[PDB]
Amino acid sequence: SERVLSYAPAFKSFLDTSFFQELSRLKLDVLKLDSTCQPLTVNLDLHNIPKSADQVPLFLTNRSFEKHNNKRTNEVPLQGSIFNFNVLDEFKNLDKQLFLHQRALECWEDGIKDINKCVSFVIISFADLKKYRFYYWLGVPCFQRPSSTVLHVRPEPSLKGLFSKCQKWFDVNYSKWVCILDADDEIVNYDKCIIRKTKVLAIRDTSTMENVPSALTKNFLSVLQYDVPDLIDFKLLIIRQNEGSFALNATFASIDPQSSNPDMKVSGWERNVQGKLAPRVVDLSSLLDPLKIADQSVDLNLKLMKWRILPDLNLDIIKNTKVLLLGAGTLGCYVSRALIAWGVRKITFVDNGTVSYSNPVRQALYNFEDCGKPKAELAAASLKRIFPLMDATGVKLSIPMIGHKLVNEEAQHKDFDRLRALIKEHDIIFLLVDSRESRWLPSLLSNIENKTVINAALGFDSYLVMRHGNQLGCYFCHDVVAPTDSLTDRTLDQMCTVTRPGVAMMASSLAVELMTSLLQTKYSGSETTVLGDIPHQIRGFLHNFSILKLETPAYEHCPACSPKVIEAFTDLGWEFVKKALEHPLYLEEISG
Amino acid sequence: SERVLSYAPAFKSFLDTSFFQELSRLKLDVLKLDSTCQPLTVNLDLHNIPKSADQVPLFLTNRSFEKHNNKRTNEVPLQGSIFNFNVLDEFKNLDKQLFLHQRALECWEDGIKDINKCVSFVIISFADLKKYRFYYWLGVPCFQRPSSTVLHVRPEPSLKGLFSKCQKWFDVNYSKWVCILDADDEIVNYDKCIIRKTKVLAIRDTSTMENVPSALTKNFLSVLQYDVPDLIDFKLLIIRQNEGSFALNATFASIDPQSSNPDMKVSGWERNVQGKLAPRVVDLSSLLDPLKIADQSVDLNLKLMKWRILPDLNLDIIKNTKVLLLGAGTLGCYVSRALIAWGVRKITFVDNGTVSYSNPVRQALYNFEDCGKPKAELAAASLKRIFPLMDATGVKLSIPMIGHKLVNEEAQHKDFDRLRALIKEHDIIFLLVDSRESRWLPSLLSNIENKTVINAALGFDSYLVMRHGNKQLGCYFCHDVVAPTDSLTDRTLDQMCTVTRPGVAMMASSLAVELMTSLLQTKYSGSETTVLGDIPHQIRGFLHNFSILKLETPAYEHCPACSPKVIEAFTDLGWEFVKKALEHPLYLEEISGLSVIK
Amino acid sequence: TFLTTGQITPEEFVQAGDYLAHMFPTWKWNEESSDISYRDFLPKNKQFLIIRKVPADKRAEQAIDELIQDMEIAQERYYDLYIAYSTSYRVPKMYIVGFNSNGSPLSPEQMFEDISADYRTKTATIEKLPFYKNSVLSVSIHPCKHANVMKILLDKVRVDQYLIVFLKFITSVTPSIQHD
Amino acid sequence: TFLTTGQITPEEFVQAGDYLAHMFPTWKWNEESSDISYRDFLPKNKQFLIIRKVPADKRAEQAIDDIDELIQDMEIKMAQERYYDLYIAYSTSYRVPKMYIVGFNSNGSPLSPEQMFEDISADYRTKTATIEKLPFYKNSVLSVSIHPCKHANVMKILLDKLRVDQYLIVFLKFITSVTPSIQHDY
Ligand SMILES: [Zn+2]
Ligand SMILES: [Zn+2]
Repeated sequence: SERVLSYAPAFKSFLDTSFFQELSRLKLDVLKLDSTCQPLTVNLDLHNIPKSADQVPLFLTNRSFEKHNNKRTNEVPLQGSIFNFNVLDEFKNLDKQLFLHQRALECWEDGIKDINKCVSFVIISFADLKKYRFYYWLGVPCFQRPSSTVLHVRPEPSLKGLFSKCQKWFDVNYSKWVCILDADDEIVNYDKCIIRKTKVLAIRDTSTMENVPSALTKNFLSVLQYDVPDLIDFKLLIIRQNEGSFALNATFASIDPQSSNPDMKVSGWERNVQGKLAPRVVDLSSLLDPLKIADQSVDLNLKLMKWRILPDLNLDIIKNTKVLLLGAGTLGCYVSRALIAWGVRKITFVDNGTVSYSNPVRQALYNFEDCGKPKAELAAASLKRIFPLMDATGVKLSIPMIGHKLVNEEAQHKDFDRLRALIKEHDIIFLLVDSRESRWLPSLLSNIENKTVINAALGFDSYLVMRHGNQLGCYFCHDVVAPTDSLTDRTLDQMCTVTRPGVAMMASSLAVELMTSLLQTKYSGSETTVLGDIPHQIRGFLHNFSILKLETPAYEHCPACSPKVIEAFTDLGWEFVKKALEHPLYLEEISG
Repeated sequence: SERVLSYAPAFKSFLDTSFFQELSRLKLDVLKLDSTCQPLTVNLDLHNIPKSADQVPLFLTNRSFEKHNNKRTNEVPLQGSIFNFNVLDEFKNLDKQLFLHQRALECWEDGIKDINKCVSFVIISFADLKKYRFYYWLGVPCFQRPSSTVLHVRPEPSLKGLFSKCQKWFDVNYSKWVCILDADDEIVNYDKCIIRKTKVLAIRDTSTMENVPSALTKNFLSVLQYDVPDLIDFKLLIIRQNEGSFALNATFASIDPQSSNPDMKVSGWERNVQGKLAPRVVDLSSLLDPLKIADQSVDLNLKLMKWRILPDLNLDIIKNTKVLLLGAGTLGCYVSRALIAWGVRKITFVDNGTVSYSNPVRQALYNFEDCGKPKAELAAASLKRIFPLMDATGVKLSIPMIGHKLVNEEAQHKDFDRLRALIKEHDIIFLLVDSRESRWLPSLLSNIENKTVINAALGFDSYLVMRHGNKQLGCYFCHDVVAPTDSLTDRTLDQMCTVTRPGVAMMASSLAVELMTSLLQTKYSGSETTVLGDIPHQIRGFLHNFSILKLETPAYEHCPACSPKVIEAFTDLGWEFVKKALEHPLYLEEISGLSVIK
Repeated sequence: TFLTTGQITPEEFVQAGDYLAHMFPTWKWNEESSDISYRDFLPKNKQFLIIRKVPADKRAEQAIDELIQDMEIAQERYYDLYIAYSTSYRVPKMYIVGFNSNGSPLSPEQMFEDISADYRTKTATIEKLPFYKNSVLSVSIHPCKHANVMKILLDKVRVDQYLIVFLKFITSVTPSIQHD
Repeated sequence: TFLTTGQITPEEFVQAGDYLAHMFPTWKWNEESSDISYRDFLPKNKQFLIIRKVPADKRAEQAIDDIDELIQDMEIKMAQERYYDLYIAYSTSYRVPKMYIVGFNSNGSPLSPEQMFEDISADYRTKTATIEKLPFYKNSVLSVSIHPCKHANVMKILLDKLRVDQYLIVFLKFITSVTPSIQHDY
């Protein structure tokens, strides 16, 4: 041309998770905090450099720690080291240039004893185990000694049939980075006495960049100039295991030559893709953190329903529905499991009671060890123990039955306000109380806060699932059974009733499926969504394995949502409620 | 008319549960001490003695350890001790005579300084704090010192107006057991100088036996004699707080007197009801063992259904059913929890796999912390944590899918035998496996071992629940459950790698268990209903329209699990036949006859 | 007031209670001890009444061994009854604790033998005595109804003896336990 | 026997893959290493096949910090191309090869499972794609698995179109439709 020889970075780092796993293991084993230094090994495959790369992959795994873990054929072992730091400040403040230069001195010391041993690499690192975050920077010390020396080059097409011999010589001689020609133009190892006469140097190149040799070339050149100070012109073959080998006519030039202890210019810190000389930081939590890995397998499960079967399903509006479960009894436990199976993440229990001896067989959140402990809090804790990402919370909080004189005005007034706030804070409200008297106040507050309310109630062998919605009746608009009905259909929502174990299971499931279907977008002109019908009320009986769906209008004179009852409320606040809890015949007068 | 005075036992022990309760609480098993001695205090109430008792109740509670505490007006405080032993053996070989004699000597040493303090009691005990079994024996040291001395007595009708004064004097002087008359016939405290002259002694009696005073009487006479050895003849008033007080002319006599070092005759170990001088042993598990309390609370909850609603409901035949659950996934988990609510006690899970990260949200026996561990054994363990009395056990075991080449004969040949085994071993087999190819063999074995089988399968938004064995109904394989023309979602039923709506498995489970219970009830006279309702062959549920269908299906002649030619070929060729069916299933249709119809 | 409603104030309880203990001194008010879980609305010393060891001759619906041997050198029962106040159903509340002929505690399913059939399977249960801190198993009889009940029997041709009426009701419940 | 089923034995899997590593030398057999969890029905050095860092330039659908303010100051003063590791295993529960893929972004750091899915074809992703550790390493690494379930089936169909040496060559033709944005080095 002629040109000044410039260089490609030698290597491209690839970090396997197993590398960070093996790093963590070794780091959990020590308590001392001192920075540390361990040898590393990679085996380079110069025959498999991916087309979109410009240099050989340098692939770190757990195996890189384990000395020389065997080796293939035609692969080149690369010796390195990792300096791990245990204080991010040390990692941050380490003079990076000074560090790489000191590494280059070691390579130089090695190099002048054996030109093939002047090549290594270094990783510096900080591992934040709790956050699964790993900081790192690959450095490949590439040195120009002295720094004043540079290389004028121009093309040498002629030396072309040579390349095959070098390629093949290198595959065999896997620990060599360099070779030379002797007097008959045959490949031999590097000897300074020979190359002084022969003037031909071939380098095993790590770059694929067209006409641009890997920066390791500086290293070999520096050693050469030191073994042969008077060498000015030589041929330089850049050997690669593709078809991109080339030959150069080479001349040592010099820019600001100092005179007799040579200095050193070192490059080689690896860049990120933004082209910046900066450290890498990686979050490997999604690959390593058991909790985050589970969150992912679960979200995948729910997505498969949507990809395999119901493409139009909205899984996210469920996920973000904040659910208040009024009741941590049989229903509350089961509803809540259905909910988590659906990806609901915020569930808040409300229950004023204590786990009892007979509870754990029926109430699927409690163990025998739990007896005697408060239910609500413990239930939230049982959810977290199942899936720790759960924003599960428990509030011990009595709900005033209607038709009862009070027992503590101040304590219950605090309960009341605390109830209403829980509702306003939440998106969907499940009424899973023991009887209907405990059902009235939640209903009213939900009708006033305009919330979607799924009610569930149990009789000996029957259940009732209904939704008051955002007009549809509420639980109280109409009687829920005739007074004529069977003695076992009038057990519905009685506080004294034993139930067949299966009733709460069936009721819970239907309640949750009714919610998810209800969250979905309704179709044009029908009461259906992508998950099916959205019935107002569902009623089931086990004695004959049967299910009813039915509908009920809002009732003018209903004690819980009649418009004259809502009026009295927002006007006369808790004072109104108080009289209602105590004088039910008074509540009758407001509704009509 | 003159008799040798005899005596009744001073006290009747009643042990309240709080008494044993308070032993535990004191952490005495946790203490490396062979035996331990603590003082007790009971407050006797001589105004309230049960008609059926012959003496005052000595009622021990937790409060008996508190040494002081508040006492009711005119209740008499009694001081005692409990010696507790940590080693049963040394409770048993404790010399009871010598031991009670040592307690008597204390009463003696006290008695000669104050005659109202010569009375006591002792409890010896061994507690099995794990079996909740308590052994104890009340001792009431009653002593004749010297031994040679006995008492002659004869009725004294003449001292009747005194009884009111004495009753009323004892009520006030609640710490006193004795009083006397002074020279004016006034009641006063015992004083040796006075009684030596006036010779009238009243004792606060603890027995109600007509004309038979408490054995405490001996202790007081022994002190009296020591203060007044020259006393031969005196009056003795036995005072009671009912109508049964009596007076006596009493005379000290002597049998085989020792020289002018007094030994003493001791007695007072309490007898049992049978009349025997022997310890009590007591089981309090039913009142204190929280396993045994909860366990009985579960069975009370269930009995309240029988009594309040279904009187001719058989709770027992349920509790004793040995249930094998083939599958510890979504279905096995919910079924087992329904089974325990119904009071089933033997459940055995079978599953080859391992808890995955996705499992706990759907599979209600496992937590996040459980991930990576073996499913069956973990399920069993989860049941025990819920209710420890549970005979829950897991067995890790592969069930050979049909139409799959074997990976390893012997291990699978062993899994076969082991599968059949568990099946014979149980009463009701639930098939809660994942695909239909896994139902085949366990259907067959369960057929062959004449077992009732409940299948439960799941599709995306529907389920099938259906019973086999025990008119002829036919199994899961007699008929194509779903037709190939049916919809995409109905067709997902019992497919593996089918994501199911979460609520489907809960419904399937509850109905499968309610179907079981019902099946265990006696059928009615010509109906197909029990006290629990219907017992359909098959139930199908669909979520998108919240609906349930019941159907029955006839057994099928060329059925690949049921056919005669298929029970035949198994019966004879055992494993070799099963092997070939598993790998080449056209063979199976060849045999059933199904091949000859296509 | 009460005869109308069938219920009593905590202030009326202390009234009938003191009256009952006066006319049948065999009943007593508790003592103050540290194991009692008191209630603010009642005085410390008028929390609950109690009678001890009342004989039961018959059952309700008809009205180791080696060691014990080596150490050698059907029947009657005794019942402690407690009466407490129920806050929820403003009325008295019944608890019983049983002893066999040996003075040992009865099992909760033995005490059931001494509850009348209809009460046994409908209106009775096992319960920690609520007024003792670390506590003791018993058989209770629900205040559900009760007055109802007390309002029926009352109307017979003075509040102090609300408890003597209530007691005759009870004997209907535990008819094997002697009464007077 | 194998163009009949579309299934191979352990003995034959070794052949179809000794051939592959000879024909496409970019695939290699594992090395005897201490972190593999060996299977005894194959040789130690013929457990499974590996190809490293195969590039994907497009995606399958078209073919507090603090850390950031820390990276900026530690600094001294097209993307993502991605790179995939492909492993070929033998399934016993079926008689077919199962493939696993482990990805890297253009900085050569590992891809999240979410990201790797972008390079699975939408059909194969929504029905036959799972997340799984590589089952032949102990201390294990996440990957996408794919995933029989079926397969030959699908392989016998490709054989309804001649020795057993080339079985894995045809499998690779299939696999390519699963991950259509990874280069065809195979
Ligand atoms: Zn309404
Ligand atoms: Zn059949």
